[PDB]
Amino acid sequence: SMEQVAMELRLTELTRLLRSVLDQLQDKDPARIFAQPVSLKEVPDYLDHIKHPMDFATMRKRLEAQGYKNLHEFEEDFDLIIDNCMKYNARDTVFYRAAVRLRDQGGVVLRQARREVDSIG
Repeated sequence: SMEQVAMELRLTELTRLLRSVLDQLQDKDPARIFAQPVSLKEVPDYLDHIKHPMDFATMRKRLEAQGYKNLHEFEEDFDLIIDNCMKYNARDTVFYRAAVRLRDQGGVVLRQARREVDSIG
């Protein structure tokens, strides 16, 4: 149908906006602490601690499959990255501190993305 196409065009545009948001959030992680999944070879017990692992490469694969329906789903995944880190790692670690900084700096980006998504529809 013509509607399914219109729908698909919106998703594609949402995907375009979310790709830009993702690049901006990932620039706030210059140390690349959150770039890839936590290695289960290097942290064999990780899944005993963290039930839903997440990282920026995993979000990108979902993004490019147009697997985010709305900003809320995307934000859920970004929040997993942060929240998993802040549980697994103690307060006095470079990892925990990196998550806090990513959260704080990402807020600005996500604030405007919500306004854009509502605005453009």
